[PDB]
Amino acid sequence: KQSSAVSTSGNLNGGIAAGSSGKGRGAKRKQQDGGTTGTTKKARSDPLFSAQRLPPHGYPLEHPFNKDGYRYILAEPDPHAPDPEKLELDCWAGKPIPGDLYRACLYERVLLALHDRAPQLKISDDRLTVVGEKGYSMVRASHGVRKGAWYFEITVDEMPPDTAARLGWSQPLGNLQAPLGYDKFSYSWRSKKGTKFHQSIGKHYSSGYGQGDVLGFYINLPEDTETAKSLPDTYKDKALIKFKSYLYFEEKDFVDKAEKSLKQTPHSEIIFYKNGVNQGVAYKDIFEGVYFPAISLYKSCTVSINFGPCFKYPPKDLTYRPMSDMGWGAVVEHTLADVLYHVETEVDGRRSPPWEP
DNA sequence: ATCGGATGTATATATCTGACACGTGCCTGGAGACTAGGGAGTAATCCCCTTGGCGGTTAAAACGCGGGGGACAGCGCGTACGTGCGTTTAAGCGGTGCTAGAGCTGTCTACGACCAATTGAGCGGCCTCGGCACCGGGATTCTCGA
Repeated sequence: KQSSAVSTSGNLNGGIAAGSSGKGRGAKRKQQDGGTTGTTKKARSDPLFSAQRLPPHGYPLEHPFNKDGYRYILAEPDPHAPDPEKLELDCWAGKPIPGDLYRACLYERVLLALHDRAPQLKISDDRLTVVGEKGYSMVRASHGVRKGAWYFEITVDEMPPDTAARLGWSQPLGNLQAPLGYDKFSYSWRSKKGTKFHQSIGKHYSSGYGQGDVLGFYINLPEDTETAKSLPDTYKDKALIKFKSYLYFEEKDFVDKAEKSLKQTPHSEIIFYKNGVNQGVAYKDIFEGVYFPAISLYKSCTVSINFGPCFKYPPKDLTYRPMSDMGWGAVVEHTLADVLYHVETEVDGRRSPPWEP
């Protein structure tokens, strides 16, 4: 309400368009020894310190979850995107590409991302179950599908009568306080009777659900060709912030789409299984945009997502991919995204192979 | 009110050990058994202190009633005291060495223990009377407004 000037918080200011290329002037270059963060190349220890795990569900206490179309991710220093070699005779040959950052994820495996949960959403990493207290809420996994066919599961550990979880997929723009299907960008199942919920509309084109159901979830979206028919460029936003005691990265998320025309992604579908037994097709009409597996809680619902290598009734398809596979695929993809952005800003020129892949 | 840095503190680790849990052979206090006396326990009696009540009095308590006096809150300053860092200093380890004095045993003896015979120092009880307590009144001195 003042002017096109300094950011809304004096805690950290990013370089405005008039202060272009202003890197986040957060912590000073003068660091303390510390000792705990003095890991070297000879030691074998994961620098991403996961919090203490507790059998009772807990809350991430100092994480400002996504809002206003503003995505929030973990940050690590990464003082140099590694390009160190011998001192070449030409002192103007190589570029260090000092991004001084990375999207390192606080996860041993592809799990339910804590960055995209509601403040009323509790997790227990003993089974990575998710639970709530009042009404409905939504959580999502770490990964997100953009093409191909894949598959995961949800295991339900507690379903009292006043406890009805919902399980399915949701694109970004999905308000994580809504019950996973209240908008047109989410398609789920209600875990009282198998009922497909989308646009808050319930449809009985489905089988029946059981209290101890280990439910399999198969979903096939077309390649990014039929998804976009154009450039699927991924120019990323990256902003450095130093929240109360830790460094984090902000990126710009998508905006609420007013899409009211139906253009289904070609040959995309969703299939639901009960313990591998085909519960049937859920949604053939699938809108564009990346999707991610999501779970909605009612009052005190206990469910958990699960990947493929520890499966119970897996499909024997050679094309579908477990949660972990697409997870590390997207992780490596965002690594290359950081690489390319630091290249763009740091070294003149860019170049990519024969487009098709 | 927050964050960053400094610093101080709780933790895991490793090993060293010397207290310490453990077991012995040997000692004597504890148990076991037996005898006596007599402290203690019971009971009937007496006394007599206490606990109870009753009526009259007022000094005392209840209660009220200003109101000056200080409890208290605040406010300035400043001096004395925490602090961190200097400095130097005896404190502690430890180990040595001598023995003065605890600390033990073996007498033997004076010394109460104890009992018995004796009684007069002392104690309950009974007059008694004089400092003492009370009272009334006069004179003295503190105190609160000039």
